[PDB]
Amino acid sequence: MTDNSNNQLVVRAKFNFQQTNEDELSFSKGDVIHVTRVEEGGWWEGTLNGRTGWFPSNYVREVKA
Amino acid sequence: DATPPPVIAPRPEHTKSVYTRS
Repeated sequence: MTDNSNNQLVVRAKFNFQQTNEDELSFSKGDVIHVTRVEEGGWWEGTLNGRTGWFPSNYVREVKA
Repeated sequence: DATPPPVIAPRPEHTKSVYTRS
């Protein structure tokens, strides 16, 4: 509404990634994740249904419908 | 399709890594 503008960066899971705790974000081929902090190459943080935490940028790719 | 050799984002000894991750 305020911070989120100029089209949000949407990313889609590539490979089946496994989490370790509620601190890390889990995702499987298909589950979409909304980025909240996108840096210049590295680790990206996002949110998912019942799953919230950090996620790699190499196992995910910027998706756009 | 072409899979990239570099798997998972890089994780140095500094900057990243917080409260230990797995």
